[PDB]
Amino acid sequence: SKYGGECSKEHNTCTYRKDGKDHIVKCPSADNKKCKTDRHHCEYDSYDRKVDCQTPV
Ligand SMILES: [Cl-]
Ligand SMILES: [Cl-]
Ligand SMILES: [Cl-]
Repeated sequence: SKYGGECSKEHNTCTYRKDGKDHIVKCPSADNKKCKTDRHHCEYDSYDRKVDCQTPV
């Protein structure tokens, strides 16, 4: 369902692993989902069709 990776603060992207490959998707521009901290964990949720670059911990 959920595919994990790390985000780029400079580019506001999430690079996630799926099917043995890395995929780079823009993070949201929303304040509490964008990449605020370089290399923060991020997730692509394939069920909900959404990205978050401020995943909880
Ligand atoms: Cl790859
Ligand atoms: Cl915007
Ligand atoms: Cl806020």
